[PDB]
Amino acid sequence: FKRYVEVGRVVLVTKGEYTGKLAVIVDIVDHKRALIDSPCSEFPRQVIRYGSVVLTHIVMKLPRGARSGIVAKKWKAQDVCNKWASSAWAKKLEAKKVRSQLNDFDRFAVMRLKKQRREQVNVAV
Amino acid sequence: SEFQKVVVIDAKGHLLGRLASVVAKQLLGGQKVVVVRCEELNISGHFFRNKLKYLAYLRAFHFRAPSRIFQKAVRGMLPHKTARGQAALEHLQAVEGIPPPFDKQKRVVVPAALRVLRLKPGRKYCTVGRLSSEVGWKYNDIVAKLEERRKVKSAAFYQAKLAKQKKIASAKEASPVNQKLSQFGY
Amino acid sequence: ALKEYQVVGRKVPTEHEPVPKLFRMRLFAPNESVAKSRYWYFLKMINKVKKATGEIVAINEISEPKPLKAKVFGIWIRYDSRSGTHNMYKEFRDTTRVGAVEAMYADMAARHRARFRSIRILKVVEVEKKEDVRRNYVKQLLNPHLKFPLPHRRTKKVFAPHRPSTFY
Amino acid sequence: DIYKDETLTIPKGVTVDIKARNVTVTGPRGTLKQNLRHVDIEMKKQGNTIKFIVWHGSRKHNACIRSVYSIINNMIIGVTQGFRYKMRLVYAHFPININLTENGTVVEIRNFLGERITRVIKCLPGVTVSISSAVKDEIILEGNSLENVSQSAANIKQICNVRNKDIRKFLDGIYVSERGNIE
Amino acid sequence: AQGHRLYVKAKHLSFQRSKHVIHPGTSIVKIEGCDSKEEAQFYLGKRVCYVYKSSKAVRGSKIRVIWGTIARPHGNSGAVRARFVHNLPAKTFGSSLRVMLYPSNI
RNA sequence: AUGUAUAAAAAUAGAGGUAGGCUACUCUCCUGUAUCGUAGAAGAUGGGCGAUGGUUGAUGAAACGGAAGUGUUUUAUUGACUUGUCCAUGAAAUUCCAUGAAUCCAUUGCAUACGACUUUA
RNA sequence: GCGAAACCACAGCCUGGGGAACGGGCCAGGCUCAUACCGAAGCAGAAUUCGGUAAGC
RNA sequence: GCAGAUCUUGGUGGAAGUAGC
RNA sequence: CUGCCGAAGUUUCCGGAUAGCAGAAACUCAGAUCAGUUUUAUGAGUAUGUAAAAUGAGAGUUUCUAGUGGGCCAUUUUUGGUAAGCAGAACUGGCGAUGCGGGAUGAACCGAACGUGAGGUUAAGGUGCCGGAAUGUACGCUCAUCAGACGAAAAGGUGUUAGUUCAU
RNA sequence: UGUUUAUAGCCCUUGUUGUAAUACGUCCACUGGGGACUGAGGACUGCGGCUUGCCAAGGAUGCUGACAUAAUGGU
Repeated sequence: FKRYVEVGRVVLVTKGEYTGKLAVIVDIVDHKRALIDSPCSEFPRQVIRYGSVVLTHIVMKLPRGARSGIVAKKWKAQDVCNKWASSAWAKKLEAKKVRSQLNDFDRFAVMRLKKQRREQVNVAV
Repeated sequence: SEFQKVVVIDAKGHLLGRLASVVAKQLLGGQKVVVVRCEELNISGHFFRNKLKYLAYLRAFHFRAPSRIFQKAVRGMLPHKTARGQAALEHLQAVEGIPPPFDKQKRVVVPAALRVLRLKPGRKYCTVGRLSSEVGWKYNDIVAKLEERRKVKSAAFYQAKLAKQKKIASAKEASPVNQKLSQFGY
Repeated sequence: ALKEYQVVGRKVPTEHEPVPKLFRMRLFAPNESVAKSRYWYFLKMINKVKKATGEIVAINEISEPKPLKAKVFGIWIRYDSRSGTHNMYKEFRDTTRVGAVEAMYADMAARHRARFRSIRILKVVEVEKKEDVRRNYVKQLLNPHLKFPLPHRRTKKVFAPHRPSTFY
Repeated sequence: DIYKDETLTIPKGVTVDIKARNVTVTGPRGTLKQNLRHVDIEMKKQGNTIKFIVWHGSRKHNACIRSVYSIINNMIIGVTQGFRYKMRLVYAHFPININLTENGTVVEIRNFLGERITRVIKCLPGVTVSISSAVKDEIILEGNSLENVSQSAANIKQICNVRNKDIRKFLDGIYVSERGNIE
Repeated sequence: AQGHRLYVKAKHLSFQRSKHVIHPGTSIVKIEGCDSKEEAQFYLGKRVCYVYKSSKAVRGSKIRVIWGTIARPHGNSGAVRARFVHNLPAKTFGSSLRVMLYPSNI
């Protein structure tokens, strides 16, 4: 495998009011629940179930049961932010988020933009 | 969500009851549903369990083809005694394998009926076509032979499409317009 | 959702006894109405004190002091069954004492087909020491190498176009 | 148990690949292919150690893991040293004639207690049966698959079975005498 | 090519019924693309129509329309209740519908 | 009808792509909220510039596709369109939603509730 | 060619369940003595017996 | 003031072109 | 034809005379009484009856005048039973005069008792499809090769699941 | 393994900013939208609020159209 439920793994929340946020497992309550934390201020330390999260490939060195302050310092030290963003997963998600906000005028400018890019067809020319 | 005028469903790895229920509900919605690879339908439970279930049914016409087995399950989930359920049945075409008209068409799957997403790991399941092989169906061997023949041709088309796709993909970043206004997420 | 309620009650004063004894109990109930009713059941069940001759003098909900730290809780119950006499001790790992009882009420109903009325929790105590744990699964949960594969989640959006990854 | 893991040491075989739940164990003696996709046991390769781990399994799943490890160990032993089984024929009045065909692939038994019908037994693939000259009426079968050799020996023993006769009185027959590693 | 389609595709499922009693006054309409009751709140009050054709022509047009309006959601799966000027025929179960974007509040 | 638009297989408890010489690589998956397509009196009239390409229609075609191939391409020429970047006019007072064989026949027995049956004719 | 009468609520496939009959209307659906085989038994073999499997007869 | 009374009178059907003569 | 009232289906003596039930009329009253009411307390033996606080409703008559004057089921109580079942009484309501939602269906089961309609919200029961409504969430239990879903039945199980306790 | 903040930290207690925040419960005669179904009555009386008049206050009125010479209906 590539992903295991271990202390220090970075997980992505996919259910509830914290959907789309990033968190790192701090403690293993049980095979169905785990304690997570995030350096972001709006994300508090909480116990979440594995059904509401997906494990990313990023694993970061954390002592068991670290406090939020220590986790935030370790998160900055290990440069987890912009490392997940370097993955194509985050770029796909970020592109989807930016696409959702796009209004009608931006959509119109896109169609003209992708119309110009389409006619290139410089293959075998 | 969004629908299509005609739908081609690949019945490989789909549970019989779960797929039939979704198909029957879609038929009553006016959609036209075509189910291919009906001989790879899976049913939860041991192959001994379904053999006696079918053997009990053998003890009307006892159809042996896997496609007609699936149609029987779909038929029971429709008001076939009325005209509304009669018209729904005529909008369904269950076939074994992938016939040529549906060979070159997109085949969708129903995650609510997929065996992997619905069956506990390690649970014994039986394949409808494999189960029907020892009840009277005698075309399993040839149906597999065409299936591998279709797969080889399908794989060759995919390589041609993939090789062609590499050309536009390479030229996608060649055009500066892509990078110039990629701020829209595109 | 269950809530841990601290209920203190006593009999009304009379000429025979100027001052009555004070009885305090900790019990779990969704609302204070259930906790007061269950508390009166225990005193009658135990001290043989009539509800009509007593009163509830204090009720208080108790919150988990450390809900962000995983703990192991030992729970003793009494079972009313066809035989009508049983007692078992079980251990659960979680962060909230109330969460253990809710999980406790799940397994008795799942296994023994028991009800809320029959179970009368004598005592709930946090088992901090690893050695005191009598359950193998909790002991497995206490090793320094906790890393396991994902349990399957079996997750309208009908008619998916591509086969789902169904993997990590 | 969160995960029960059984660790085994990889032998000197050239290939110990277990990709796609198929163990293509190739060694100096030969290459043996086995299918393990019917067991829900995760196989992990790390250097010369092969670990079979079952996560959140039951007693039957744990039992299958032990059987899988034994099957893998038997396959590794057969691919490295091989399995050799020797059987001695027993006769009382009518001697039994044994003929080998297709390099021992087909074994014909004749004159079994006066029987006029010859019994033909086909050995499993990868197993060669020869008649040892050291011991009279001794047949030695060597192969890389222990299960195939055992199945072939059982079939030979079942073929030479006395019917409608006293076992205590008529002791004539063919049975496996000894079995072990070729090397 | 690309048509106009200033509306949203929808399907006529059934009447507002119990197990054995039907009420043709209210029809259950599935606005495809809407998947929950909260999403259905956008389409409340919009004008829904059933466009069909008859062989006899009136004013040189063979297309007839029954107009309606979406009233309230139905269930947790985004199906809505619609009341039409003429009750929709029972034979139009599974037939398509058009949900306009007017009246608009966006 | 209202885009009547989309062909891998495969595991899922791992697969595919990518690349090296099946052994070692890498990347992606975590669905389609994707991709293709889409601007004009439903899409006008010219001037262009720029592609000098693209979009296709028309026929003349060869190849492929058994299964239920009946459709995929390859085009050859020609016909136009082009909003790719721009301009100049035009489309409205509908001046608030409604939009030649066979049968009978004769023959025929080869047949037998009856025709049928059966050649000949 | 001449020509009735009895009878006539209406009907007309089954399978079940439907408690009172309910089928014709209602509800859910359709339209093992021998022997063959072996196993056990001293069953010396023959002679076979028993045990099941087995509806082929 | 009618739908019934194996109601009364009259007309007329299916059975039936049947049984049959 | 419509509308408004509307039983009883049985005490008691004995085919009956009563009564009860349901109406009509005349009377006197709301500062008067009444209640398938709950209490308080007196006593008497947790209950009991009586007397006097809460709650609700205006109450008490007198006269004569239609119909009923079977039961079924169900609840509880019951005495003996006795292959076991059951039988026997009594206690109490429902249906019998009553449609409606559910219960696959069904007269006794679960809700609910009815003018004609629009809208809303529920009960009982439900939300895979037939079928209106989550292929909802969170835990577990169950593999059957007859589950489950809606008496041979006690138990046995190299049958499990959780396991507990005791031995080492 | 044992070890005690190191070359990671964790737990407990006080202190701690503090009068923290949040969740939950409850309340506002606090407020901003969206949808649907009804419009009974027919001078004035009344109860209120603003400032004679005015008003969302003892029940719908305005502004428009198209079709009417079809739509709406009915059978």
